[PDB]
Amino acid sequence: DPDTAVTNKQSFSTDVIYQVFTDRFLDGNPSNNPTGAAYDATCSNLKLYCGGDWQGLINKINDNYFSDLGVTALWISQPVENIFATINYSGVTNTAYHGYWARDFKKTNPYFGTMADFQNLITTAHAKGIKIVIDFAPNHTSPAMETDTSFAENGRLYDNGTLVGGYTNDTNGYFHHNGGSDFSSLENGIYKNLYDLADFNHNNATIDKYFKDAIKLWLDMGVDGIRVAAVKHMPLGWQKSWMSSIYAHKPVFTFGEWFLGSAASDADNTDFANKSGMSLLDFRFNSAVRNVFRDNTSNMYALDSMINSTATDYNQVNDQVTFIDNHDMDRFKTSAVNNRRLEQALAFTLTSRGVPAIYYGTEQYLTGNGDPDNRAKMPSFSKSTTAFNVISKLAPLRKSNPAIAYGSTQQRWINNDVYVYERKFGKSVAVVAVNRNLSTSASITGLSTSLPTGSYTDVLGGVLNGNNITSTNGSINNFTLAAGATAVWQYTTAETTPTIGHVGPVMGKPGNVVTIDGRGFGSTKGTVYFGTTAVTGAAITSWEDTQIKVTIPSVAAGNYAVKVAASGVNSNAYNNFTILTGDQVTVRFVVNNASTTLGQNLYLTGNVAELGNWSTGSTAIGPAFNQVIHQYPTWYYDVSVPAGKQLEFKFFKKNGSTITWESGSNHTFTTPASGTATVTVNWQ
Ligand SMILES: OC[C@H]1O[C@H](O[C@H]2[C@H](O)[C@@H](O)[C@H](O)O[C@@H]2CO)[C@H](O)[C@@H](O)[C@@H]1O
Ligand SMILES: OC[C@H]1O[C@H](O[C@H]2[C@H](O)[C@@H](O)[C@H](O)O[C@@H]2CO)[C@H](O)[C@@H](O)[C@@H]1O
Ligand SMILES: OC[C@H]1O[C@H](O)[C@H](O)[C@@H](O)[C@@H]1O
Ligand SMILES: [Ca+2]
Ligand SMILES: [Ca+2]
Repeated sequence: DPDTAVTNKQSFSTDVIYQVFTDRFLDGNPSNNPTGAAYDATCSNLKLYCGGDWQGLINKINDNYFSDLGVTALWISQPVENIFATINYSGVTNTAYHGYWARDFKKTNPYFGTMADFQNLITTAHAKGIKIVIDFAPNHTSPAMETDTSFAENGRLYDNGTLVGGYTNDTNGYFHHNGGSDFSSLENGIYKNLYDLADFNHNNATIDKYFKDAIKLWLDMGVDGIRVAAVKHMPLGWQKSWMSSIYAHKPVFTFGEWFLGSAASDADNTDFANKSGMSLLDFRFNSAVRNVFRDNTSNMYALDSMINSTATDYNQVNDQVTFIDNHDMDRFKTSAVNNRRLEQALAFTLTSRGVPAIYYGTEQYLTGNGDPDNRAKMPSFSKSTTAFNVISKLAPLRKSNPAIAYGSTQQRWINNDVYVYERKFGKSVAVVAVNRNLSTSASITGLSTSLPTGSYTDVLGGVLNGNNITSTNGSINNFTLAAGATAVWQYTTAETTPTIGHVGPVMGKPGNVVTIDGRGFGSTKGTVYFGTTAVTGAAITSWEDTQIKVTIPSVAAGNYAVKVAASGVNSNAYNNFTILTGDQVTVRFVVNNASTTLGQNLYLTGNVAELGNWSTGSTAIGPAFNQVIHQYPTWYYDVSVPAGKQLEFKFFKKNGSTITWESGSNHTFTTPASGTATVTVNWQ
């Protein structure tokens, strides 16, 4: 299958995601609707169910609404069973319509549908070439009050009907009872409750085993991707460990929600993206896009700078999910924002790097500020709006032009209001010009591109006032970019040299199968390179021009570059591919008496790649925590680490340059065969 098929659960670069709140889209089945205070047919009280379901989704798939719009994947509300109780917040009745207050991850929300409906949705979606991505929130159950079991459902958790435990009288410690996060530190938001949501204690082996089993079920149902909710609030170590379990079973594209409030780089965010095993929603791309297109608080340079900085910060920037709005923020469209601005923003998003996601209703210009107004019912299924048109013209390009899907980005011309960027990959090119000025046009002279000699036509057909151009060996002739104009020009050709577009996942242990997508691989099974190790033969489970599935070899745990040698020609190296020691388990390391100096931090390192292999640099573990679960001078940290292996490890203090290690011999511990563990040591 090509990189381009719906069969490609490992890569969404060629896809366009449509984010839909199941409840607010379409009620294909009224029989499954809630009753009483929980239901509102007019869908005027946005905190109540409105009946949207999977059958509604199925219906629109079948009448090609999505196929005509161009979207190739659907991201839906968390499918699991939620609390049935209603919650009264300062007089207002709230329901679990959003799907985020789960009570049983082994079952479906019956208001959405049944196992059969779900299986029917996956099949119908696949028959039309639409991948299905599910929201999943392993961070918590639902709102709960420790001192009041009657509020909501006391955050109870059921394992397929069977009660596992509630927040009150939690003798086994399935949850954290450290109060609620004040968001003052990273440690704080991880070990304390997100709002009033009962917080899971993933160090509890039952909870760790519940989530592995739970996700395994949905992957088996055929899901093609996962949106992990609130990744900033669970320990990276547990999630990494969970990610490898998924990748070892049935690898699917996985991205997570790490909320950022600006285009600015965040060290914790970058680390996560680069070390967890999953990618992230790009809140940095979102701020710059909104700042420039919607709010007018920044200009074209800001946009360009965000393109350059994120590409520098993330190991795989192409794995980041972009968007112009979502259910946790004001709809892009507002009274002061014009339609052309919304349309230009989509055009930018759809031709830029990453995996584009469109919040439902954008094409209908849906308005709505805040929660839940930004979660209004899908008002129309019109295929006439320009917004709708722009998406149907551009979306397919991610499929047809590999430069959009896998290419690099380069500025070709710019100023306060104008931005002309270029996407390239092999001989294929795509050039985009955006003039955000709604009242005045710009004379563009001296524009150079990679477009071979020839005259080009706007791929938008001029719907966004685009013009056609002429290149003379990349030299574009002077032209005027009309007001509020945006034109897309492109050039595509067959690649003749093996060239890697994407590898996914980019983490795994020996035995796992990874997918390498690109061009020019040829149809004659060659050799795949993991660093210096050449993988040939039956290990390469498939080999075609745009996709190779290959088994990760038994080489030392570490960082590698993937190269594909096709017919004697070696391709480009796809860097930072992480090979693990083997299966993971999550171990909490605790150290007593590690007192420090103003600005000194505690780290950890040991004899396995997962512990940094005695490194004190960016591969060491830390800085350790010292506030919630354990207080200074006791530090602790959850680390994904190989299973049933004997590790040697030592802690070290580091402020600036000076590294001070623990004296004595290394500490030792033999990690468990499965699940989780805790090992406490005293600073030597
Ligand atoms: O009950 C608190 C809030 O829970 C949800 O918020 C989600 C948010 O929308 C999602 O993107 C993030 O991943 O997790 C939080 C918590 O589950 C509801 O969507 C909100 O309306 C609630 O207020
Ligand atoms: O760097 C490889 C070795 O790291 C540790 O050795 C430390 C030692 O623990 C500490 O007392 C001394 O001051 O520095 C050395 C070197 O950094 C491990 O203990 C060894 O097993 C490793 O080979
Ligand atoms: O809307 C609720 C939000 O609360 C916090 O900002 C969390 O970081 C985020 O995960 C969640 O979306
Ligand atoms: Ca319904
Ligand atoms: Ca948490």
